[PDB]
Amino acid sequence: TQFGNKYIQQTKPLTLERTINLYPLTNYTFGTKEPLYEKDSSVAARFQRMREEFDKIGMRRTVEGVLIVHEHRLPHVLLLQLGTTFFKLPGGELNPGEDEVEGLKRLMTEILGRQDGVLQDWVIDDCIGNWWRPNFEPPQYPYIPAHITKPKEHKKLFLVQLQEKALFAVPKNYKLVAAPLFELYDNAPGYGPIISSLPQLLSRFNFIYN
Amino acid sequence: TKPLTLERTINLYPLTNYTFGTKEPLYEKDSSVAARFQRMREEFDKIGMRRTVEGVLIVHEHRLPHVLLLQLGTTFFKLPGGELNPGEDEVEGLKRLMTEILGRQDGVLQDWVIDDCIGNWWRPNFEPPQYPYIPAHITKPKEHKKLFLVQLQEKALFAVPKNYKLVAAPLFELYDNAPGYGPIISSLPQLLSRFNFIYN
RNA sequence: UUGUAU
Repeated sequence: TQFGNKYIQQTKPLTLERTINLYPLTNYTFGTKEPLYEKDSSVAARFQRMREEFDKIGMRRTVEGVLIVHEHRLPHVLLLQLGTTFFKLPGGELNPGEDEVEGLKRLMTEILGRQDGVLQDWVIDDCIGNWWRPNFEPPQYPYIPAHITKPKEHKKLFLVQLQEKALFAVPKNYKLVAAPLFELYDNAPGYGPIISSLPQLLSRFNFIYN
Repeated sequence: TKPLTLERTINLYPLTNYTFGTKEPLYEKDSSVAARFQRMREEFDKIGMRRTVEGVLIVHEHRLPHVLLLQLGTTFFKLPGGELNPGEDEVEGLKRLMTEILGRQDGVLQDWVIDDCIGNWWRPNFEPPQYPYIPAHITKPKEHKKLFLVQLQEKALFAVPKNYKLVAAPLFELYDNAPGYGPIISSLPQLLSRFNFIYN
C-alpha cells in the first residue's frame, strides 16, 4: 500500500543471506530419559542388516539434525556421545516413502524430545549438505562418485533452529556435549568426515547471538 | 514448491557448451607472498579489513560436477575473484572482478547470475591461516573472504588471460586434497553437496 | 604450508 507504513524486510534474498538465531547454552534445560539402544548389536550385524534391507526396501535414507547454541558469542554444535570417543548427530533412518523433514522431526522427538507433556515443535527450514555411501562399507562422500549408479545409503543433513528456550531429554545411554567449531574443524580423526566439516557447512549462515 | 532455503536446484551444462579464448595477461597486484602481506598491512591501517569475494562456476562432464579453477602455475590454483573496493557491494563487486578475469572482449554483454552464498572464510592475522569461522577472541580479522555460486548461462564464451590456464576439476579431485588445493578449494565438495544439480 | 608463474 502507498497509503500506509512500509514494513521493511531483509533486503538480500534468503539464498544470499540466511540469518539464523542462536541462543546461549544456559537458555536450555537438559534432563534424562530411557536409554535408546541401537538396532544393531555390532558392526557385522549392521552392514548385514543394511545388505538385507537394501534387497527388500532399496537405498537407505538417513536424515540428521544440526542443533546449534552459543556460549559467549561462539557457536557450538550439540553432539550425542555414545560413550568414550564416539559422537553422532541426532537423526536416523527414514521409513519407506516418508518425508525427509517429517521424518527428522519424528527422529528428533524420539532422541531428545521432552517427556513432561509440554509440546515441543522443531523448526527445520535449511538443508546444509548431502552424503552418499557407495558400498556396504563405512566410507561416505559429499557427492555421488563416478560410476556409482546404485548408492547403498543417502544421508541428508538439516539445520534445526531452536526456540529461545527449550527442554531436551537425553536417553540414558548418551551424554550430550556442545562442541565449539574450532574443536570440530580440521578434526576428522576426532569426529569423522561429516561432523568435522560442519564448520564449513555452517560458514554461510549469518548467526545472531540471541 | 519447496523453500529455496530447503531445496536449491541449479542447472549445470556440459563443459563443451562453453568455449574458452584468451586475452592479454592479468598479473596479480602482489608479486610475492612477502609483498602480499606487506600490502595487506598498509590497506588495513588505511581502509580497514580486506573484503574479498570469489566465484564458484560449475559445469558437468557425463553427469559429474566440475569446478572451474584458474591455474597460475603447476602448483597453485585460485577461484575467479578478488578484492572489493571500499564500500563496494559484494555481488556487484564480484561481477566486476569476474568480467576482468574472464569476460569476453567482443563487446557482448556478459551477465553473471549470483544468487547464492556458499561459505565464509576469515583471516585472523597477517599470516596464511584462514578459518570458516571467526576464531575465538579475534575482534579484528584482517581479511574476510566470501564465496558465491555463480549460475552459468546455457552456453558462454570466456576469455582467459594468457598467463592463466582454466581447468575443470571434478569434485573427487578436490575432496580431501588440501595438500593440492588448500583448505578452501578442497572443501568445495562439502559446500556444494546441498544443491540439487540438474544435468542440462 | 595449493604460492611465484617460461
